[PDB]
Parts: sequence; C-alpha cells; structure tokens
Amino acid sequence: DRNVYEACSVVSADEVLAEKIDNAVPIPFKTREEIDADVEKDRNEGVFEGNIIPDIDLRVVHYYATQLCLNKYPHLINAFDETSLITLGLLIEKWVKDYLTSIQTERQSKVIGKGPCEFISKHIDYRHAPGNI
Amino acid sequence: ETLKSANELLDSLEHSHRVDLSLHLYSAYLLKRLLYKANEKKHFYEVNQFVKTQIKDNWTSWPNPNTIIDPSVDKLYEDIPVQPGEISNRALMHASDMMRVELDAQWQKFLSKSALDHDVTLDVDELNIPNEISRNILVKLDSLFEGLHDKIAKENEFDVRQDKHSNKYTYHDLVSRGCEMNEDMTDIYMKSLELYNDIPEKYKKRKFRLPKQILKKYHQPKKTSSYLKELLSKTREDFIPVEKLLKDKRLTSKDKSKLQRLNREETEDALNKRTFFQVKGYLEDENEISDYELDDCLIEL
Amino acid sequence: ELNDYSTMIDILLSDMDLETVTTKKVRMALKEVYAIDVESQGKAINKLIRKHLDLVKERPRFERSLEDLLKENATLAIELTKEI
Amino acid sequence: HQQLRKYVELYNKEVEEFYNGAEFHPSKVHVKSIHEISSVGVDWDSEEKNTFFWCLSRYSIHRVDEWRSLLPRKSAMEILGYYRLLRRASASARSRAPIAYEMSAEWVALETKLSETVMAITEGAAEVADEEGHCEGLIDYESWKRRWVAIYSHSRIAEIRPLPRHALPLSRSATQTLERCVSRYTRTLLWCTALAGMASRSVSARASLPTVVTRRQVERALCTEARSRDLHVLPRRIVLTLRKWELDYPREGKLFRTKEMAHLFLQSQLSRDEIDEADLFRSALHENQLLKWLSK
Amino acid sequence: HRYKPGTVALREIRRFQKSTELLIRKLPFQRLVREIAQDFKTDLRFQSSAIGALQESVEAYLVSLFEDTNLAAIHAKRVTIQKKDIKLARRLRG
Amino acid sequence: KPHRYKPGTVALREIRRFQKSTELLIRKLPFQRLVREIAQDFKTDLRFQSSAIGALQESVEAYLVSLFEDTNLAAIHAKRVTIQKKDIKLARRLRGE
Amino acid sequence: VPTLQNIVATVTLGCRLDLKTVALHARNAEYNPKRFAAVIMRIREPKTTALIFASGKMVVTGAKSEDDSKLASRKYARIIQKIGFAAKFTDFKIQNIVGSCDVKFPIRLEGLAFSHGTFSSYEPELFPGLIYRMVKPKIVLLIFVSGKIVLTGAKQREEIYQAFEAIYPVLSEFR
Amino acid sequence: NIQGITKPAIRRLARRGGVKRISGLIYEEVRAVLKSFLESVIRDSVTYTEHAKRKTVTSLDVVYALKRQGRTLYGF
DNA sequence: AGAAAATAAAAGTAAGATTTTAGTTTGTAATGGGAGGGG
DNA sequence: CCCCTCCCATTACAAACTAAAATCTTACTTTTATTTTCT
Repeated sequence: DRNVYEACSVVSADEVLAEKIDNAVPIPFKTREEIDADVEKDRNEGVFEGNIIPDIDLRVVHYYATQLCLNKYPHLINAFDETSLITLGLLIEKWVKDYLTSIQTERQSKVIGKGPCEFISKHIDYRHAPGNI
Repeated sequence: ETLKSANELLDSLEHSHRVDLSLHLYSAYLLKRLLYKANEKKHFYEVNQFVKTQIKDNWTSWPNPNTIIDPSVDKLYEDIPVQPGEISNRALMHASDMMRVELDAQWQKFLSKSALDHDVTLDVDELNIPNEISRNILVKLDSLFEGLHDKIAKENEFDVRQDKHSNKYTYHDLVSRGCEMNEDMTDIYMKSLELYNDIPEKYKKRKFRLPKQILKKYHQPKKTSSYLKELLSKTREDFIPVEKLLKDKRLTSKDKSKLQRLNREETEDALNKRTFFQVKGYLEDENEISDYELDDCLIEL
Repeated sequence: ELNDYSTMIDILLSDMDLETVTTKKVRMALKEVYAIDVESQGKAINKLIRKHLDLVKERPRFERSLEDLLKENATLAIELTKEI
Repeated sequence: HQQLRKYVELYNKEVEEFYNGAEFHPSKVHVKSIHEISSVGVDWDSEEKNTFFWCLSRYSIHRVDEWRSLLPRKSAMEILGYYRLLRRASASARSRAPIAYEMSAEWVALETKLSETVMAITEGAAEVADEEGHCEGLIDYESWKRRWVAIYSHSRIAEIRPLPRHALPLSRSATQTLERCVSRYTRTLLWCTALAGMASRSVSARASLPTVVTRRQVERALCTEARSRDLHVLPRRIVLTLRKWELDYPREGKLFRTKEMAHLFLQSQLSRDEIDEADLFRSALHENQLLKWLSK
Repeated sequence: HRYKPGTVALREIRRFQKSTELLIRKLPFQRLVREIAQDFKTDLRFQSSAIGALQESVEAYLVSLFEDTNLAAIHAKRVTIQKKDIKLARRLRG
Repeated sequence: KPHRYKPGTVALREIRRFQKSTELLIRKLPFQRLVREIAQDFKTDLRFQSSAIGALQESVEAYLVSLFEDTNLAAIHAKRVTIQKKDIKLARRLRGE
Repeated sequence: VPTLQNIVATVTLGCRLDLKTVALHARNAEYNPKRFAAVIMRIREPKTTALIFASGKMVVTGAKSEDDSKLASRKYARIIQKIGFAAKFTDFKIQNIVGSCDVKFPIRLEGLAFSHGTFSSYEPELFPGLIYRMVKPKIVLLIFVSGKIVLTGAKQREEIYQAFEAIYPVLSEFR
Repeated sequence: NIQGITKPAIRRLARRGGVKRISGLIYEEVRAVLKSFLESVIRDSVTYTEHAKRKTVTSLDVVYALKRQGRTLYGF
C-alpha cells in the first residue's frame, strides 16, 4: 500500500513496510507489554505514572482530524507525522483525566481519590438482591 | 477437534495485532530512527536517500484529501452516549459522534481503575461521561487545530505583505502547542522522553546496518569540487540559514550531505532543549510580584 | 464597643414592623447595613437584640413613605458635610 | 463629630467581607440525589458547601476551572456533578435575590468627602519617593517625565480632567517592582521569539551550527503570535495610547517616523415596574440607616 | 439497613436558585439580540438555545466587571461604586 | 502642583520624538546584558543580530509604556502624591495579571 | 509473569429471553438465527463481546481481567434488564483464561516435536505452531517459531503463572 | 431597545460581584458595556456560522465564539 | 473669600541650518528553471 | 522516473547615493496659568 492507515484498516502494516524496504533491516515492532517492560525501572522510581503509549483509538482521532482539517483548516494537509498522532492521543487522555484528579494527601499528590468513585457508587448484594445489577 | 478453536484463537491475535495503530505508528518511528543512528557516522547519504525515497514521508503524514478512512464505531456498540470518502459537515458531525465514544471509553476506564484501588462498586447506569464535559473536550481539540492553522495563515499573510512591500509538526510541536494553551505538559513530556529517547537506546544498532547491496544502489558522485568554502567567503549575510543553504543548487551532493548530517544532529539537541524549557515555563526566576491582597486595602489611623 | 452596637440595633428597629421581627432577622440586618461581624460574640449580640426587643413594644408603629425618607436623607447628608 | 472613624470601620469591614467572603450541614452528595439506614455519596463539608455556593455567585459555573482550587479535595466531576443535581432539584422545587442599594447623589458627595479626608491623614504612612535611578537600571525615568509633559498632560478624560503638568514621582519600592516586571516580560518575550526558533540553525559564514535571532523573526513572532500571549508591538501601542487618553492630534500627517515601523503597524493590525419602586424604597431606607448611624 | 443517596436540603436549593438565576428578563434581551443581527445586515437566525447561551455568558461577564469595578472603588477608599470606577476598570482591562 | 486646565493638541513632533531608539524607556546596554543572561539559560550557541536586540527593545518598551499608563491612572484614581507599589499591583490586577 | 488477553465469563439470566425483540430494542446488536442462534453486542470500554441466548445463558468474551469481566457482565445484564425482560444477575463463573508471554529468544519448534511426541503434536500443515499438552496443572499451550508461547484453558491467575514457571526452563534451552 | 435591560437587573448583577452600593448614574455606562460585549460574541458567532456554511446560529457557535476569546461556557 | 490685576510660564511663529527619512541607482549574489547525462 | 552537475536568465537586496521632509537653534510674540494685591 501507500499508507499505514490503509494498512491498519491478512497482511499487516509491518509486512507492508518490510516489503517497502525489500526486507533490508528487521522491522522494530514493540508490543504494549514490551514497551511497559522497558520503562518499569523508571516507573518504580515515580518519575512518571500511567501508560506512555495511548490506549485511545487513534483511528477515531485520525478520522476526526481529517474531517476537521479538510473542512475548516486546509493549510494543515500532510503537516503531521506519526509522533504527532501518538502524542495527540496522550494529550486527549490527559484532558479527560483532568476532570477527575484532585489534590489528595496521604506531602500531597494530584491523583484520583475517593470522590468520583463514591459520587456514582452503588453497593450491591447479589446474594440476596441480584436484581439491582 | 481443537484445531478449529486454536485457529480461531490465532486469527483473533492477528486481527488485534493489525487493528491497533499506535504500535504501527511507533514501529515506523523506530525504524527511521534506528536506521539513521546505525548509518549516520558512515553512509549518511545512502541511508538518507534510502529512508526518504522508500519509507516516504507520506507513509505516516496526515491529514490528506485521500485516506478518508471511516472507523464507523458508532454502529458497533450500545454502551455509548455517510457515503465513503465524503468531506462535508455531515461527516464532521459523524466524526464528532465517534469522538465522544472514545472519550467515554477513557472516562469509564479511569473510574473503573480508581474504584478497584479504593474498593468501591460502581453503578453502571452513571458511568457515561457527562455531555457538558465531553462537549468541552471536543471544543478544546478543535481549538488546538485552529491555533496551528491560524499561525500558518497569519505567517503566510505576513510573508505576502512584506514581499509586496519590498517589491511539518512532530511531538515536539504538539508539546509546545499544549504549553501555549496553558496546560501542564510535564507528565506528557516525561512520557515522551521514555517513548522516543529512552526506549530506542535499548536496541542494538549493529542489527540495523544497511546491507552492501543497498549501499551500492545509492552511491553519490565522487571527486567533485566543493563550493561551500567559496560560497561562504563571498556571501553578504553574516549567517546563512541551513534550510536556504540545503536547497541551493551551487552546492554539490557531498556538500549537502555533510550539512544535512550536522543539521540533523544539532536540530535534535536544539529540539530536545527547546521543549524541555517550554515545559518548564518562563517563570524560573521565581521573583514573583505579590498580588493585590487584603493587606493593601485596610486603613490604619 | 457593646454600647456602640446598641445604637445600631436601636436604629434598625425604628424602621421595621415588629410583627415578624426575629433575633436572626435583626442580626442579619446588622451585617447588611453596617457589615459588622455577627459570628464573633454572637451570644452576647443576641442578648442585646432580645433586651432591645422588649423596649420597642412601648412606642407605636410609625410608617414613613418614600418621600419622607428622601427629604430627611437630604437633610442628614448636607448637614454631615458641614461638620467636615 | 466622629464620622471619620465610623466610616473607617465601615470601609474596613466591607473590604474584609469582599475578600474573605467564603450555615450548611455536612452531607453526602450522590448522583441520584433527588429531592429536598446509611447515606451514600461523596462527603461535602460545611466549608466546602459554603465555598461552592459563594464561588457560584461570584464566578459562574463556567469558570469552575479556575476556582476549583478553593475545593482542593473535589474534582471537576464532583463540582459539576453537584451543580447538575441542584439544577434538577431547583427546577423541580416549588417556587417561592440580594440587590445593590442605589445611593442618592447627596450620599456619594458625602462619601467622596469622607474618602478624600481619609487619604489625607493616611498619606503620612505612604512610602516616600526615591532619590534617583542611574544608567545601571533598565528603565530610564527621565524619558517618562518628558513623555507626560508632552503627551499625557493633554488627555481629555473628563473624570481626571485637571491634569498635573509633571508625572507623579515613584517610591523606591515601586521602582523595584517595575524593574522586576520588565524582567518578567523580557523572559516572556524571549521565550516567544528566541526559544521558538531554537531549532532553526544557521551556518557561521564568517568563521557547529548556531541559532541566530533576527529582526525579521522578532517582528514575525510579534505579529503572528496568539493574542493571549500578550506580546506588545510599539507602533500599535502608540495608536492605542492616543485613543485611551482621548488625546487630540492631527490626522493628516504621518504618525510614524519611519516606513518600517509604519509597515509594522499595518502587519499587526491585519494579524410601571413595581420591582424598581421596591428597590428604590429599600435603598432609601438603607441610606437612611447609614446617615443616622454617622449622625450620632 | 438501607443505602440511600444523600438528600439535598431545601436551603441548598434556595441558595442555588439565588446564585444561578438569570437576572435579565428573556424578552427584552431577545429583542436586543435581534436588533444587533439586523444592524449587522445579517440574515442568520438565532436559535432559542443560542440566545440563552448568549445571555448566560453576558451575566458572567457583567459580574466579573463589577468585581473589578469594586476593586477600583476600594483603591479610592470608597464603599460605593461610581461611573468613574467603571471607566477605570474598562480602560485598564481593554 | 502645576496643572494644565486647557488640554491642547498633541502635535506630531513629540509623538514622533519618542519613537526614536534613543528616546525609548529601556536602556540600551542594561537590556543587552539582561537579554544575554536570559539567553544563557538556553544551553545552546544562540546569537543575536544587532537589529534583533533593538526589535526586542521596542516590544519591551511598549509593555512598560502600557504598564506606566495604567499605574498612573490608578495613582490618579487614588489621588496619590507618589506612585506606590500597590498602584502597580492594582493595575496588574485589573490587566488580568 | 505472562499477560492475559482474553477472558470468557459464564453468566446465567433467570428469565427467558426473546432474541427477536431484544435485537430490535438494542441500538447496534445484530441477530440472525440462520447462522447463529445468539444475539451479538459489544461494549466499548471493556472491549467485550457477549453472546446472548434465548435460554438466558450469556457468555462474554474479550475482558482484560476477571474483575473487568464482572464489570462488563454487569453492564451487559443492565442493558438487557433496561429492555424490560426482568433479567437477573446470578451465578457468575469464569470459564477460561487465556494468557501468553514472549521469551524474546527465537526457538525452533521442530525439536520439541520428536523429543517429546507422546503428549505433543506438530502437524506443520494443520497448524503453523506446535501443539503441546502438559498434564498438571491443566493448561493447553502452543509453541511458535518466534517464541510467543501462548497458554489457554486455565481458571485463575495463580494456576496460569505456575504453568509458565514449569515451562520457563524448557523454553530457555532447546535452541 | 437597549433600555430593555432594566434597573433591577443591574442592581442584582452588581451585588453578585460583591458591590454593595452603587451611584445610581452608572446604569447608562453598564448598558454601554452590555452592548459592546454582546457585539463581539454575536460577530464571532455569525462568523463561525459562515465558516460552517450553516443557515442558523446554535449554542455551539456561541460556545466556539467565546472560546476564541478565552472564555468557557458549559452546555447544561 | 473672592476677584482682579500682575507677573511668569508656556506655547505659538518664523526663518535658516542640520539631521533624519525616503527615493533612486547598481552591483552581484541569490534563486529557480532548464538541459544534459547517468542509473 | 529520479538522481546528478551545470547552465543561465531573472530577481532579490544591501550598499551607496541623492533629495526632500522633518526638526533643531535662535529669537520673538501671544496665550495660559500662577501669584500677589485688593475689596
């Protein structure tokens, strides 16, 4: 193909890229489990928290950015690369988590605590009242 | 027998491996970065031509008038709040609807993880992201792109006006844009360092050396008179931008190859330092001016 | 300062009907007009209202219209400027 | 004859209430709270409920992103969630607003006299003017004095119409703050122009690839930057100053001395109400109780 | 025992109604919105929700202005705000 | 103490006079040292053209002119005889910090 | 040590379900009895797919964890109940947990075919990997050429970890 | 028609901002601020509508119009 | 206390000298198309 | 088809220049604001 978006929409994008370079060098594929395995030492030290690779569906972000730019911002055609899309997912995840974090102490930390969970809490006793669900 | 179940198990793993785009975008980044590092000290011209002509920029560049790929995720679930290739407001409204689906998944994932840590059972009828909150996040995302577009449009008008009077974005830019929107990007910057700097250092560059066959394909002409020294001596301006100097036809291929290698090394250090400070913020002096407070208003006789 | 607050209570009671007067209502009016903090020495403050509320049953109820208020406000304002 | 001290306490108590303004029993707030055994939800303390309702009046719920710092243990979901329940409850509740009292023209005349008298006594406690600043400092105050006598003394603003010929002196503590202010803005300016182009290297022709800042890049950064960056442009400031002070100046001649800065200005520009009668009566009574209090 | 959501007291509802009530009447504000649209030679039509959104953002702006206006009066050691106080706040903000 | 009871006309000469580089509020040499010191924080070989420093000076001087104008307006509002620190703090407060 | 991917939970609804009506009421569930006699619907956040039978038995698929499967099962039961069929959430049972890990050491699978061929089979035509069945604990595992050992058929996390620990030394050697 | 915003509306709005007493001559000045701010939001709302090629102004257009001014609005 | 007169400060008017800005010329480097070769 | 070196025509533009507009120096008159005398 000519894109990684079409290649990710039996042959994977890795195979397309490998034949795009005539298999000159191995394709460096890193799964989510391996990515977290190479940052566990720094994760333990607390230098950062959460996942470094976004869990949001970047295809949905790409389609929205495509429609938004092709309708209002025609100067942004082909203006981004792979790292921009990955970072965009991390930033969008940050915006959602912003609405849930609070200053909680145990020194103080800006984390998700008691509040949001209890605000929508529901105690269920399925042994005697299975109809609550 | 169990082979059909095993075959279905294998197909699901392959299907999941294909669908996710983040790891494929990352693999493209790691391939280009590892190729340059293993082949920058020698054969920089070959690897630069090899990367630029085979792993083209349009492999991951976006958005395009082409590749209008509809995920169509609003027709798959119910736990949620157009002709193909169409570009219209109906498609834009359709795109926003699936964006709210993605935000809802993040909202529910965050709460569920927190509830387990704090040992709280959640009511499944209220896990939906509030409509007012999601509408605000979409406005933020829309404002992020219009800020980038506005700068380009204003810069073009500035260049046009001066001309009449006289007569690419990476994760560094996305971090900088977030700082312009008065967001705290310290956490994302730390995560970006691990993903783009710390992880690729684990790879062994010996595995990514270009083979002899590829090296012979992209040979550059040799024994050609260099013009950079003569060009620099006769120039009028004290400093010449690299981008202007790279496109000048008075420089040989070998002259540009050495400049491109130096530019790539220096830009990466400059880009790393630039986003490091932008994340830190300009208020490092800490000589804060006190605000208008209660003490400044009271009267004593 | 306790005697000073007594004058404030006397002024407030002279212009409100006594049918629905409550110790909380006068205490609220003290903060609304004179911005005095009622939370501190609240128990002492409440004693003054109750003490003053017994004394206002003697005189009768006089109601003055907007015109009477306007002309007397002008008299007080211009007079107060002269002492300054 | 003690209205001066009575006014001072009235002013001081009002100022404290305006600043330290932020009753309600503690309760648990849940998304299913409906109308006016254990309770479930999130704990909303009395100081939290008081802060929430005071913040709601002073700033709309739309500015919750700012004043949510006054509720450190409450996330934006909980604050916006609480607002959602109350809106549902209020619309579903059986029906049945503080006002600002309109003061007479005679009252404000008295208050202005009282305020002016107070500033006269308190003027002795103000910090005194500095001696002199020299060339070591960034700011040259001699130029400012020359500006005021030549530009700002001609202002036609009615409320400040009698204007002093010479600019007001500055205290030593004031000058230090101004010196710190320009240093803070210089960092802001450098981080918008010099740091932005940090990644664009050049070749040292008249000898590594350095980074070079040019007037072309600085003017481009000033004009094409976001207006929230509060970056100032000198030719734009001149026209704004003349409008702000309502100065009369000729319009036929050229405002700017050079074509370059005149061009820079062009680049920046293109880049029977019964409610009323009740309020009048309450205001007249409110003024009456204040005048009687002072007349004592 | 019964796990029940915490009830909102009636005094909380009244305070919320006091804080978030739209003080400007809808009909006079609607007419002003229409006049501006026709004064712009604009044929666009405003939805009722759009008019409501315009109104509820106007109150937030006006309250913020009055907060700054009070600071000007405080600076002059005054307890009432005058016309000159609003003029000073407008000049400095703009 | 002296007052101008008739606001005249601001002629173009003194409007143009303070647009000169020598008439700017910000001083040449101290601003250069300040710019270099701040630029020294960026650990890179960063260089300024002579005209680039001047262009930054006009922008900085524009900010100081605006700050002085608002500080004096606040001082006139309070009928001060000497501009105080809180006059600067009020102007910044009313400017959105 | 290995990371699980798929979780299938067994949840029985006390009421009797009408597949035709629930499909119409559901927004995106697709039902066609000609091929399959179950209603298919998916939820976004847990990324779980549930099979809904007319008999009331429901099996979900795609949970990343046992607890997430319970949360996903609750939402699936809640959706069915919201239709109005008075379903009940009873007898939650995890029936199979699938886990896998990557040893990062390319290992040939031909040798394991004949070194221990009694309980292990390697049909290259039928499957690209090697079928390996070890007795205790009862987890079925497959050997691949790259070394992505997958495990399936366990019950909980304690058993699935011990299965990897038993086969960890085996995968390290036999290059 | 700017007179539609009556005196009691301004008096109650001033109290919300912490202002306890007003001069009584500020009503005309506040109305000028009232109209001037309303001009900007309506202008940007119409401008955002043309860029979307729509024939009406909705609450979202006003929300986007206020976002360009750095002001947030919540669509409850 | 207020006005009216006196005095001094300020601004306005003018011309000639001198500085600053604006227009022109001119040299040559800068810029981009193009041919030609080579794979 | 895309790479390269080389050509060459045009255009950009800084440096030098000329010129015209602005402004500074000197001197003067006239309007404006401060202070003294007077009622």
